[PDB]
Amino acid sequence: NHIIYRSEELLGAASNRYNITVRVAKRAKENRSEDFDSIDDPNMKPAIRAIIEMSDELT
Amino acid sequence: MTFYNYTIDKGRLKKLIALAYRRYGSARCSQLADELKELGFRF
Amino acid sequence: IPPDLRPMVQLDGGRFATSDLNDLYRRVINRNNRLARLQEILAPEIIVRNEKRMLQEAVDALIDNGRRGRTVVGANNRALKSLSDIIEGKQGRFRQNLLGKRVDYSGRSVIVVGPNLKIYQCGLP
Repeated sequence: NHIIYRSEELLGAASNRYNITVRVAKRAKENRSEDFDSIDDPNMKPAIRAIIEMSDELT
Repeated sequence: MTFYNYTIDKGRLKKLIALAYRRYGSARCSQLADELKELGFRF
Repeated sequence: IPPDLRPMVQLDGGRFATSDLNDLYRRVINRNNRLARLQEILAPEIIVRNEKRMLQEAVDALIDNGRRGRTVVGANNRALKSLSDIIEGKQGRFRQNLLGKRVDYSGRSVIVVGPNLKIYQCGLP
């Protein structure tokens, strides 16, 4: 339930709701390409981790 | 906060949801509607 | 038109399934070859004149059936679908295959109520 709070605080503080979506998708693609090894966890998807990291840099 | 010492109908619930979508956001508003949903079902 | 856009497939049972564009092209080619045959052997002008009018009506039915004269029909008096009929309507190319499509990775089922289940969550079988 924290990921919808982070998504709401990431959308509310963005200058454009359509540019922040493309930036989250680009960071999620980088997170998926950098974690290409199989040592991972199913509860932390690349898009969820990108939203978490971008909300943590947002503060 | 506001106490609301009266009888609750559909329009006043809509007013409360519209007020919660002014200072809290979408997710807290949906959580409030979820709690009001389960309270109304129980009673 | 290319032949894979007017396909001729065979059904299980031996019967062939054809498209209506092949009959119109067949009429155009038949009347064209008969007109060349009549002009070769110097037929009278009342016969060559009726053959040119029939070729004229054959090209018009291929492009837009029933636009000018009698509508060319098929087996059960159903009108043949033409080059403008495959694009011009709500069953044409635009409204049935370009602005809306059937998609992969999809399904459907009946819906039931979901109490004791949150918002942003659906119960998927």
